[PDB]
Amino acid sequence: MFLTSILLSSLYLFNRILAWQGNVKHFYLFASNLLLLFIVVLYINFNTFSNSFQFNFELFNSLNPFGLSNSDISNGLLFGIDGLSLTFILLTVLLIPLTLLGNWYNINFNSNLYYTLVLAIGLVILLNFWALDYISFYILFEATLPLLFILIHIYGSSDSERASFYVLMFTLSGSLFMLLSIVVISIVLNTTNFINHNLFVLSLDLQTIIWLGLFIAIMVKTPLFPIHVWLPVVHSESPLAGSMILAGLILKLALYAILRLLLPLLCEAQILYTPMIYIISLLTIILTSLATLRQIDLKVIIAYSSISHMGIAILGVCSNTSLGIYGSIVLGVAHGFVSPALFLIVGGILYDRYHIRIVNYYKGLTTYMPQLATYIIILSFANIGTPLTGNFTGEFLSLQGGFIRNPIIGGISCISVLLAAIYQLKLTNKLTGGISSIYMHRTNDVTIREKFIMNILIISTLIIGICPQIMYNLLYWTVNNYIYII
Amino acid sequence: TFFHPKSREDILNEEAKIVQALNNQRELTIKMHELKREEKDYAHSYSPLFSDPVPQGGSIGKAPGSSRE
Amino acid sequence: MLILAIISLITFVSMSKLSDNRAIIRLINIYLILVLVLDSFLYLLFLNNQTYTVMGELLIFNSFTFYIDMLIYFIMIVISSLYGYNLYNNNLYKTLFEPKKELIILFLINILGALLIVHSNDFITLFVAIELQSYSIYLITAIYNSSYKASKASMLYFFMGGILSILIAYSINTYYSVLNSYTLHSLDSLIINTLDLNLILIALSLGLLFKIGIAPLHKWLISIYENTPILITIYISLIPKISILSYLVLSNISINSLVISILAILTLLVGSVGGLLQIKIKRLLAFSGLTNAGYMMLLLLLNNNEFSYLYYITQYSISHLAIFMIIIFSIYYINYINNQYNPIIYVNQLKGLIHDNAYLVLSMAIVVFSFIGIPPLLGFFGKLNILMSILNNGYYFISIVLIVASLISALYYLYLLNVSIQDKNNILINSNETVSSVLSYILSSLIILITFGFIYNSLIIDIFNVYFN
Amino acid sequence: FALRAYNEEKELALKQRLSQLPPPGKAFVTAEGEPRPAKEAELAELAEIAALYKTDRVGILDILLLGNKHARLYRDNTALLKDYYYNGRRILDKIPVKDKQTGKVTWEIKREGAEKEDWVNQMYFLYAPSLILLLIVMVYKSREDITFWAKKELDQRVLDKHPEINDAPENERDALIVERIIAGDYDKLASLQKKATP
Amino acid sequence: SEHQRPELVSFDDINYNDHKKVREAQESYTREQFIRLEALKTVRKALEKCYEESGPNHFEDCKNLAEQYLDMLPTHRLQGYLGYQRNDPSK
Amino acid sequence: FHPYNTLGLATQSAMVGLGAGVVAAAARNSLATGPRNILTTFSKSGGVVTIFTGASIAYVFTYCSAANLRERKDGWNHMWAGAATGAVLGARTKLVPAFIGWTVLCGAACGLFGWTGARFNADRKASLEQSPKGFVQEDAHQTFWEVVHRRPLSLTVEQLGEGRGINAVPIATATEAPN
Ligand SMILES: CCCCCCCCCCCCCCCCCC(=O)OC[C@H](COP(=O)(O)OCCN)OC(=O)CCCCCCCCCCCCCCCCC
Ligand SMILES: CCCCCCCCCCCCCCCCCC(=O)OC[C@H](COP(=O)(O)OCCN)OC(=O)CCCCCCCCCCCCCCCCC
Ligand SMILES: CCCCCCCCCCCC(=O)OC[C@H](COP(=O)(O)OCC[N+](C)(C)C)OC(=O)CCCCCCCCCCC
Ligand SMILES: CCCCCCCCCCCCO[C@H]1O[C@H](CO)[C@@H](O[C@H]2O[C@@H](CO)[C@H](O)[C@H](O)[C@@H]2O)[C@H](O)[C@H]1O
Ligand SMILES: CCCCCCCCCCCCO[C@H]1O[C@H](CO)[C@@H](O[C@H]2O[C@@H](CO)[C@H](O)[C@H](O)[C@@H]2O)[C@H](O)[C@H]1O
Ligand SMILES: CCCCCCCCCCCCO[C@H]1O[C@H](CO)[C@@H](O[C@H]2O[C@@H](CO)[C@H](O)[C@H](O)[C@@H]2O)[C@H](O)[C@H]1O
Repeated sequence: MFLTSILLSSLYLFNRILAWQGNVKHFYLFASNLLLLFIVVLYINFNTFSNSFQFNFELFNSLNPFGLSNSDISNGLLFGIDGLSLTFILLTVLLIPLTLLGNWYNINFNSNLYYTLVLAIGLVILLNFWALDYISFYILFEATLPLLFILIHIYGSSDSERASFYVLMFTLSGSLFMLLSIVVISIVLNTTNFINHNLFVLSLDLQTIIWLGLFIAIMVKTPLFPIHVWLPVVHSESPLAGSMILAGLILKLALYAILRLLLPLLCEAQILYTPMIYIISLLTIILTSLATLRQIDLKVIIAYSSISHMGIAILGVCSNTSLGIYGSIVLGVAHGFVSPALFLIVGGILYDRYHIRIVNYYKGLTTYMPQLATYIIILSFANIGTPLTGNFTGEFLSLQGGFIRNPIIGGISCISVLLAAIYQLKLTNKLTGGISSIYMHRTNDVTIREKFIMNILIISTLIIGICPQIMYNLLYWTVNNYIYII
Repeated sequence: TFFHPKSREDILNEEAKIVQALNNQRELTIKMHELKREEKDYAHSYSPLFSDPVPQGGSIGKAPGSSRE
Repeated sequence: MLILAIISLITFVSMSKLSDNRAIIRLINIYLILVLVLDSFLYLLFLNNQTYTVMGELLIFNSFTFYIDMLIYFIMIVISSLYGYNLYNNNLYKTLFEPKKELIILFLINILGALLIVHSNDFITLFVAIELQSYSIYLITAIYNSSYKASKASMLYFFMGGILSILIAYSINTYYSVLNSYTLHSLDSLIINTLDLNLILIALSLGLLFKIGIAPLHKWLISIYENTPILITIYISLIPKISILSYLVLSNISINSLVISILAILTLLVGSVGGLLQIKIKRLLAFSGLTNAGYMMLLLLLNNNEFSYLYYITQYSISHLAIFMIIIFSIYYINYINNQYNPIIYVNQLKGLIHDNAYLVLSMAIVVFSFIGIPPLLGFFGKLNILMSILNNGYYFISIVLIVASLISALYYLYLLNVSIQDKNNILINSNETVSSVLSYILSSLIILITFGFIYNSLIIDIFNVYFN
Repeated sequence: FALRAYNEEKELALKQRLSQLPPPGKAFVTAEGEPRPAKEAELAELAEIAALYKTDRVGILDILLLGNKHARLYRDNTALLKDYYYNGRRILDKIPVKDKQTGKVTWEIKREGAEKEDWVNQMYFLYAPSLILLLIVMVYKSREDITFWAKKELDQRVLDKHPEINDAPENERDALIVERIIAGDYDKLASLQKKATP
Repeated sequence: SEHQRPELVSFDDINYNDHKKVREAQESYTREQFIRLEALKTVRKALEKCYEESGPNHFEDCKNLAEQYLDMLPTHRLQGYLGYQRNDPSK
Repeated sequence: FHPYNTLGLATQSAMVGLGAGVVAAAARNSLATGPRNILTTFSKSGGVVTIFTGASIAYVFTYCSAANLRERKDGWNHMWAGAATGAVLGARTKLVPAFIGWTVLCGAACGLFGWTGARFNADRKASLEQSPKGFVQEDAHQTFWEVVHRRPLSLTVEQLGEGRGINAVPIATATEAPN
């Protein structure tokens, strides 16, 4: 048989489906679930007793540009997965179909472009977790900004133009300093690959310079104080699929980028610089939480909430402790579950019914919308870090690592546990509490679709909170591969 | 029983072959950066046929005593 | 082939009517295609970077110059296609885009001057070719003599190019006064470090560079590009730049100059900032060309700059042609024809193009994000190779300026896309007139090159390592 | 669901059969926003074209084989059926149910079944079981963590250094392995630090 | 069960261009540190048992085990391979 | 280092700035629109002479002073010189926050310019191309652009400092039972 025959079969089927039924969302959801199943099969066929990279493949080689390489000279883009990659890949393939189904009935103009852009962003993020050099990583790290610009501009809310320009310009600003870093690495080492880059020990005075660019990128993408102001606007004014994808995966690309680009290389610069990281992270935690306490827009509140938990994750990943790394990864996963559920509630349930996000209009949803109130309470108490959810496990271990590394900063950072509760429950109490608003008419409660999405995202976080250990078979190497202790 | 992962030895060997290809490309890039910016011949850089840089000037009033080495 | 073409077209156009000039352009376009197909095997002469001196020692032929010549033929093919094929068979498009009788001859003579600039090895050839380029491109700016703006631009361009040619001649004759020579091969290590020679050489470099708009001498050429016809602007904004920058890259004249560094920083800042308040399309694209000229000025300070320059000039040529072609295609949907010569002037006339032609806006987006340097597109790899070279050679402040200019220019690049993907009332529902097949294919091919050329980068590097190293 | 259930003539009649009806947005309202304003013959008519939305009018081997001019007809007169169906479903709060023997369908109230969404068969039978499979795989790959391997290895090293434990009774070897572990150092990490020994 | 027992490689005896041996050495270092941890956990389990059996006599009966646990805890832990891979202690 | 002569360099600074201001005033007089003469070069110039002279004096004075106070030659001196020059350029706008912003931002900019080497040019004997690169061969001291497979531990301990994981002897060998 042929490769081209099989993908031409798929292409012809897609063309005929589009001809007869003029929509692509069913085919993209079929491909969504098919990709999820294929990745589960790869996990079935994944050896946990090897730290090596598996399922390797190379593209755009000199000898076979439109195929895979078997060469003894490798000049193309390298791909392959470690357990760390596979964790976030599982998250990505879990979330993509939910982002498609979250906007199933609320896109009534140029639907096919919306679904194409969503699936394309998701596949770019998947391939970005599959990358094994600085350049493929970069070209998949920056390739989402055109798609996000177009998606947010065409399908966004009132202030969508500003958000579109922000999500491109801020990220490009950080990523070009990342590019200077990568260029320096490539001209100095004459190699870019994530397999043997811990074998090349650069001088400290040059590590300290490369680290600056990589960390500026990580600061703009994570985000971290003082460069966190784009995230409220973008996550607020985007379509629901965009906000879900962003908060769930694109923010975690920065965590993966730390672990994959900055710790294995640049170990001595990192071990000299990390108190500055702790300064920035503690600021990012406390000031962003307090800033959340005086916001009037719901999706904006959830957007600000993402930043503090990513700061706790940064404390964990920059801790030089195995428990801290594991905690940061569990935080990434559990936040990728919980935050898109909150974004669904505040951007696809309520926004689809009332088309407004100002808190002053919302009060007393419990009376006519009780199931939604139950979901709000569950997801709020999960977001603030209640035990038996992965959020608590990750927070606990990240703060353990931060305390081990710097007891004073890591101990002061434990007011996260309080401030999270304040800014989340001050909103939950008003939404669920009181007499139902006079500015709002009655509308339907949550549907079977919305409930399906929220229930998947709640089951996942409860599984990884009740037994976090199930994620260790893909991470017991990663929790020791990036630790610099003599 | 459904778990049929590639063994550790074969994984290590495939990764090693990949890293060997990558180091080969590295050494090729260094060699090419060194073969460039290396001084070439007058025949390779300017003129392969008339390979004498020495100029023989005019011919209409050629004075004996004008050539010099 | 060019001189054969010139001597043939002069006769054939003299003995032909004005109804035949379009078909003449088609004929010579196919001629250039056949040349680029059948005669391009001459690349094998330059294996292992073998260099040849021709016409005494007046011309130089290497892989660099062969590549630039193939590129100039490709550009002339596209620009001739825009004149030889009607977009729409309407009276409007037979009023806006008509070739004048002598235009093709002047284009070919300007191409001749371009190539004799890049192939020059002695300053007499350089000067003769600079003048053959500049006189012809004066007349190209002036051939549409029923335009007030074009005549005005013709005369400004004549005088400013004349003054800068005076500067080039002064530089050349001073070099001769010092060394008694017109050849840069006369220079070596010893002569450079024994004679102070940088004033003459940078005077030559600046006389050549201010002829392509290097700041602070940019406003005049931007006015000329604004005030000329669109199908003349597309030529006069690209080919002189390729010619002169290729000469200055092949001739290693400004290897660590402070003046060229300063003026390149100034070009970047001006070309990024001044384009932010521009409301017109051609001035915006002119400032884009200015900042790209700055990026290419930076690699006049390297001494190993062939790959970066060739990649960047090829991708900039493709992007320039594509964006001008998209603006030419958008005239069918703009609601107000401004002139017989510049039918579209302002960027807000592109408002709502996605509702009339969406894939034209996809093309625009691809080109805009290549200009911004977004991966996996081609401008990203261009910027990457430039950064690689300048950081390998120790230009660390210029790199940060380059990043900042890349960021500031994105705003006026995105102005176009933003207004294009906006909503519009009175959309198009049906039209029985169809745009040309050939020009559509040319634009689609350029867009596909921008989008999928990164697949072949490994192969291109492997060929470069044999023909240029 | 059927294989080859396309029939050109009914579509090419149904086109202007629907064009003779008013627009879907304005049909069930009458511009007065009342179901009563629409006439009752018109109402039964709308009901029996709307019930034709959820009928198999095409199969797999008819979408893979037939040409574009027929597929476009199907598409642009199926959109109308969809919109009539759902606009009636929202404005009137009734679905059409043709009962068994009488050949006349009209809008009815009964909404405790006989309606399914188009995303259910995809998710509930491709996505949910794949996540259950992922849970199963995670749980049974947790058996391959390094903790268990290290326990088995350490016990084996103790048994290799002290083979006398094996002939002892079978429910006493664990305490003896524990004793020898507590006593000794069976790790081999300083074994690997050769250049650290001065 | 087919319990695996891979061969122990050191960073001091290998050439870092042979990547197979480098990966073997990384995995060796990590595996032996996990065995150290299992020793620590055996000590902790014995301490817990002696505490739960003795009660007020634990101060005397579990003394050596408690001191051993607190001597082992700072040192028998995961500390990563990069610190030894990238540093020669002989210089 | 070798000390700078502050007052001499600053006097040269002031004369250069004065000449440049005269040249800019003449250029403005000739490029301008309205009716103008040889009177207007200093009447209608927008403080160009004072801009140039103040910036020049401030920059050179502050640079040489900070170099003599700090007893060093580095980019922080350019940071201070940019702070002073920005303070001069911002005192023109008779507003406090603009003055502060001018000072801070041109300080940061000129300090970056000094951090990168205080040059728009290149050094060209410290660049990667002209410097020894790649893997270092036999126990030799790693230079800036060179690469190493395995680094010295005494060097690590000095560059980084003891504590927080990094110790003069590995933990396992240091706690190995002497048996
Ligand atoms: C074209 C129109 C026709 C009119 C033409 C007019 C005559 C032409 C005049 C000369 C040609 C114009 C040159 C254009 C200016 C740019 C020249 C240039 O950039 O070369 C500078 C060059 C050093 O620069 P560079 O090589 O890049 O850096 C490495 C440094 N080692 O090389 C040098 O180092 C230059 C050497 C420095 C000396 C410069 C001489 C100026 C002296 C003026 C003193 C006047 C007295 C004081 C003030 C009087 C006012 C009252
Ligand atoms: C007499 C006694 C002499 C004594 C000997 C010592 C004298 C030293 C003299 C130094 C030279 C001084 C020249 C002053 C500049 C020329 C005057 C001028 O005004 O330039 C700008 C000019 C007209 O501007 P204007 O009409 O006034 O209107 C402005 C409204 N925007 O319009 C123009 O476009 C002309 C521009 C000329 C620019 C020359 C190149 C400058 C290079 C810029 C450096 C950038 C580098 C910094 C990089 C930092 C990056 C962040
Ligand atoms: C040449 C026509 C140019 C017109 C524009 C079209 C681009 C053609 C690129 C071929 C270059 C080559 O294959 O060559 C590689 C050249 C030197 O090789 P060469 O001496 O010129 O031999 C070529 C012999 N030909 C003429 C028979 C082919 O290295 C370079 O730096 C090329 C840098 C250009 C990067 C742009 C890539 C665009 C994607 C190409 C997708 C097919
Ligand atoms: C754009 C959509 C996003 C998709 C992202 C998901 C991509 C998933 C790809 C994973 C599959 C990779 O699996 C990969 O396995 C081996 C590596 O040992 C590759 O390499 C294999 O090549 C073949 C050559 O005939 C031989 O079997 C060879 O011995 C080798 O095993 C395969 O060519 C590739 O299939
Ligand atoms: C807009 C955001 C801006 C933030 C980004 C900041 C990045 C700026 C690059 C900082 C790194 C520059 O790196 C810097 O390092 C070395 C010291 O290690 C300096 O040290 C060198 O200075 C020069 C100037 O005297 C000489 O060569 C000197 O002998 C020394 O070697 C270099 O002058 C500079 O190259
Ligand atoms: C945002 C991140 C990217 C920023 C862009 C710039 C990246 C490149 C960083 C600048 C490199 C500067 O590097 C430059 O300074 C170092 C000192 O630190 C010098 O290195 C030299 O320093 C001298 C001391 O003066 C010592 O002998 C040392 O052994 C070495 O030879 C080199 O002259 C040069 O390598």
